[PDB]
Amino acid sequence: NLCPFGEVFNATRFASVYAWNRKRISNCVADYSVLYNSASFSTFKCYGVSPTKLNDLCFTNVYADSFVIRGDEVRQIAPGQTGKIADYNYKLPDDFTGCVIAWNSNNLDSKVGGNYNYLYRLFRKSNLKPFERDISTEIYQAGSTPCNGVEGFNCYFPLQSYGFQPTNGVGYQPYRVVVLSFELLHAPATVCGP
Amino acid sequence: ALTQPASVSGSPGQSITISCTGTSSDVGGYNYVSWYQQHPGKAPKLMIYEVSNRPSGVSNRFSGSKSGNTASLTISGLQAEDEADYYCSSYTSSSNVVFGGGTMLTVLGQPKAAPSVTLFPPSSEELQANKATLVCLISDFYPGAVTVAWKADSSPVKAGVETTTPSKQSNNKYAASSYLSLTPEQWKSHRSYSCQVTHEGSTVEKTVAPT
Amino acid sequence: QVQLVESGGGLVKPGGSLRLSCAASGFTFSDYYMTWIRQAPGKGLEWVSYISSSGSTIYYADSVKGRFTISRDNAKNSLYLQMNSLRAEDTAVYYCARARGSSGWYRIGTRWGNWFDPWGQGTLVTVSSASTKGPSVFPLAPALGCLVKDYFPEPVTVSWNSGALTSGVHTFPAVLQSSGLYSLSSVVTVPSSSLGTQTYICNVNHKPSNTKVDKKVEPK
Ligand SMILES: *[C@@H]1O[C@H](CO)[C@@H](O)[C@H](O)[C@H]1NC(C)=O
Repeated sequence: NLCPFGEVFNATRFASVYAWNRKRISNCVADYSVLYNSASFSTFKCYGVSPTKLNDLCFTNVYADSFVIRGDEVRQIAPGQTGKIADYNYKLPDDFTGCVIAWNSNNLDSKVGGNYNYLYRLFRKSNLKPFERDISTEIYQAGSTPCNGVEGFNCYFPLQSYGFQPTNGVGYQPYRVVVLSFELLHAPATVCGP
Repeated sequence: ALTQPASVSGSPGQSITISCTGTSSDVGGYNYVSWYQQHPGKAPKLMIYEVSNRPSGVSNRFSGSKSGNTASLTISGLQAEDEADYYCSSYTSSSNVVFGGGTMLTVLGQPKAAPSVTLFPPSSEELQANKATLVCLISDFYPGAVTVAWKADSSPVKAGVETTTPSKQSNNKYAASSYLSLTPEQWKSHRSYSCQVTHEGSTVEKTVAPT
Repeated sequence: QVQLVESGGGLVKPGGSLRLSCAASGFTFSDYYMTWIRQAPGKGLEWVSYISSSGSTIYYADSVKGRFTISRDNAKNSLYLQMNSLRAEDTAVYYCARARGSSGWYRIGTRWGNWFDPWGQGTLVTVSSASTKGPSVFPLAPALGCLVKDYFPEPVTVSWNSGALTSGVHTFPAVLQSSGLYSLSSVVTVPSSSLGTQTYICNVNHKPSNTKVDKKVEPK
């Protein structure tokens, strides 16, 4: 009945940002020392409450969102950010109460022929609302000329591949990001510390 | 389904282009046009992908371009080793891949070469099996067009001849072979047997004798 | 290190079924789209089908649809093509190839899985109502050779001293006789000094008949 963080952090394969994975965690005891007393992580910035004190707090649900981005774009995973990833793929709200954990995964997610299994959205008619997921592949209309499902000039496929290669610079290398969201809503606390 | 010229030819050192024409739904619809080169007896080798990307290691003489519904593979500074078959492929609106018919690229001005003929008589075991085969092997010759004549002693033979088409080798020259199938009686019944190969207005002769 | 070896080709009668396999080494098989491409003798490349990582995204060429089934075993690192209702126009070398980029986890990954590298060597598939023969192997003694005679169908593979001798070997293309049978010769040009003391073994394998012959060629 311990909370299955291993399934999220230790997954063989991660989601793409535009189709970011969300794991609901409920009805269990969460040992937060496993994640936070670790030397793995390259980025560990909480915004709501401090991770040390995590064990003394208690929540309705916790949401573990997971995805892969470039190192350069880990900065965009934070409240009030803007950019391709924050606006079109994964947006956190300004009242975010959680933790952003990121780590370098060049050894896992880069291949010499290019790793095209991780995509992102580069075009969208409006900015995402916080925690919106857009999985549409509708051709993006970039001009006044309409796209009736056909790609051409000013009509672009909305998704792009990272093509992660091992030779890339650290800023261009893949990073696995898990974002922990602690909501304490109108319902009882169903996840808590030891 | 994609249209390629069947053959093209250029002189060494010049620039040469191979066109690949598709439709709105493939080469004109996406930037996913690939080019492969294939040498005799080898598997295809990817030279260009995504219209213009060159994999690491491919010569910088190869580049890819697209315009409209026609993709192009261009080779700067032709070399004799570029003589091969070239294929274009692209991704389709139905998420298939289609290839073109292929293009045999010829490099002109290569030196002529005389054939190396090697004629063999029937083996002892094959004659103990009451059959006789004379084997004539022709190799390392260019251009790839030869005529083979068999002479029993000094008279022509037209029965029991099977000759191959000329096939291109790795060194751009050609090989071929001819076979004369005869009775043991006929083999032992004659003074000599002759395989003579005529290539570009000259003749080479090899002759074999019962022993 | 990366390696793609396909097997299961040979002789099949019109309307028969045959199953090709391709074994992979040296990369994480589970991450890529895998293809079959085929080439008729003297003809161009023809794309056949490709399959995604899970096996849930499959595309076929029109020529092949309704007759062929592509499938994959990730635990065994193998790709399969089940061919049915074969006709003579399916006679071809069947190449197994991997998408150079890994894009297998998505149905959308066909976009980034349409340029192929590495390829396998290919497997010859002959659809014919004629029956398999098997060759007679004779020595060509003095340049030394082997005459592999009257077999069907293609292909035959020749090597010298189990393929430890490469220097100076030219295996000639086969000849198609009016019989409809095949013959070929393989020659090795060797130094005349080594002509009597060295051992020269000619290995012939004709899989369609399960024929494996080793002939030693010595001077007369
Ligand atoms: C996931 O990875 C390691 C692998 O040994 C495991 O021991 C650990 O408890 C898990 N959780 C982490 C690393 O937070």
